[PDB]
Amino acid sequence: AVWGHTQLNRLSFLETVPVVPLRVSDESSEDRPTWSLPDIENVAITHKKPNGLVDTLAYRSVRTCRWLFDTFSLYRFGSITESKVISRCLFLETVAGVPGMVGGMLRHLSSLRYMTRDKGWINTLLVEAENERMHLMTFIELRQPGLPLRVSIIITQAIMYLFLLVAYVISPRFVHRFVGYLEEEAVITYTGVMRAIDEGRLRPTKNDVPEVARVYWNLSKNATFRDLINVIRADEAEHRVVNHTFADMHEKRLQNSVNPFVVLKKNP
Amino acid sequence: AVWGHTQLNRLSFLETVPVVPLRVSDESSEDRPTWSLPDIENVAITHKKPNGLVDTLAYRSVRTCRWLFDTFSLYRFGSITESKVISRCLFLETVAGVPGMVGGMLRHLSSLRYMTRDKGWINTLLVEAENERMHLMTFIELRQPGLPLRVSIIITQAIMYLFLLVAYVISPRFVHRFVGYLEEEAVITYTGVMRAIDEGRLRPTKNDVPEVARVYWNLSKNATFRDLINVIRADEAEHRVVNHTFADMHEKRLQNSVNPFVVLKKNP
Ligand SMILES: Cc1cc(O)ccc1C(=O)OCCCCCCCCCCCCCC[PH](c1ccccc1)(c1ccccc1)c1ccccn1
Ligand SMILES: [Fe+3]
Ligand SMILES: [Fe+3]
Ligand SMILES: [O-]
Ligand SMILES: [O-]
Repeated sequence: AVWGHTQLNRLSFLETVPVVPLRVSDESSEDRPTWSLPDIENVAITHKKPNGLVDTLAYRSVRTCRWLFDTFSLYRFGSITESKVISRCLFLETVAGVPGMVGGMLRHLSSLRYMTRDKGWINTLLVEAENERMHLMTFIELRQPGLPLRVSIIITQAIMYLFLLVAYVISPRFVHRFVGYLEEEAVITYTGVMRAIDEGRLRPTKNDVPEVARVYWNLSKNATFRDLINVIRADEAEHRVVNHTFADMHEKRLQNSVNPFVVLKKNP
Repeated sequence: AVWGHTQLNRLSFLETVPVVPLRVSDESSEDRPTWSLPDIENVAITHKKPNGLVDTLAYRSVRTCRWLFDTFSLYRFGSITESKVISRCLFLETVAGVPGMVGGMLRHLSSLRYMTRDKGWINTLLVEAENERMHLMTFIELRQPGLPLRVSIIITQAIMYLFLLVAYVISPRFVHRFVGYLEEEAVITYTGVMRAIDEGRLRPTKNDVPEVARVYWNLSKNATFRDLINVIRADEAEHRVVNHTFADMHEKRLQNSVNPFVVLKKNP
């Protein structure tokens, strides 16, 4: 390590900015999903029974939202394509990148002012927030969108930021649960797509899988489009449980407990 | 670890929170400091020049905040003591947590809304916000603060949070400059403290170091109160440069250029 007091005693490294590479492995934190595709081949669709008015409210937000989206996206009118898959999935990660961020931060500030230990919830919500971004940079590559969709993103994030921000204030049981179902709805989408290839109801023409994604998911150089999905969907299922476990931890007043999943990924 | 479809497919993990241990490592990301004590020994006090109004103004805004906070915290009143110091820093780290955070959280939303690579900023600031939050997490473990101080912290937090937030949106350079110029003082103060220990005016009793500190900073189980202030001094010296470096890039219409520390920390 050549990181020390000489470098710390400097005023700037603006000097050095025109001689440092744009390496696509510096995009993310050194904190990557490590899957294996035979195994994540068998991620299944699930569903969690709603307990109270909150899990119910959550569920209705998330079904009502879908219906509307499916109709304003025109998505289930006529056949499928690769346009509409990528489009839905690009738009939607813009919104997906947020919750974990407004939650991640809230736990941060909440720690700081009460000077209480966070027992590991923050980073997970932060490294989610990154993940779902990373899906969006990946989807950036396969298809760039016209102004129309670039706008809808802005005005939507504007809205979805705020809502989340104040829901996560009031009942971050509402919000951790609300995510839970959004991941359940997604982990469908991404199977239905993995089952579309299989058969031949859709022709992947991006069997050059983006560089960004290759380094991010550590896929071998000959990965297909399906191979992308399967690792996105696995990540999407990780949150499905994690934000349901978190919504459950709230239900029974365990917001101050240790985030199980820091141990459940390192283990004995 | 064993983290595959079978966990992903099991619905919640509420069941397991009574059986997960509370391991001090897990409080923080794995993305920690890694100093060498005699290297960091020669962390030195530096003062970068203001360029424009923005730089000069941000620099006044720190010196006014130091003049205020010192007199009003009675700090300027005779002899250095161990406890008025831990009180000092404890407070300061509860704010030092915030701007690293709003920084990541604002660049992140931009990334998702304009669909663009971040190129390694988001994560470098987010660890800064964690590093300070960890300083805190150590400091609190040296002294519990009283309600009059628990109360000042919770008021501060909002006034700052919403300061940093509107000032970020407005002018990130101003912030980064402001934080550069804040963290200069961070270095002044912690150096001087070690100038009290090496010497005599301070003869501290907390020469146990809390275990949040030792796993986070990788120190021996026989590290001193000097040593701990010295890595913190290091940590703060890291933060000092980066934010002056960031503001500078922002000054030189270079916002979206790769963050140049993702190499200067990594290059093998
Ligand atoms: C809160 C606190 C104060 C101290 O002096 C010391 C420690 C703590 C503390 O809990 O440490 C912070 C731990 C990190 C998480 C931040 C939690 C602090 C805010 C919530 C504490 C109250 C318990 C949740 C009641 P919230 C709730 C949400 C989910 C599950 C259960 C309860 C609620 C319920 C019914 C009616 C109205 C509100 C709620 C209210 C306010 C903000 C967020 N959520
Ligand atoms: Fe997603
Ligand atoms: Fe998702
Ligand atoms: O998704
Ligand atoms: O600080």
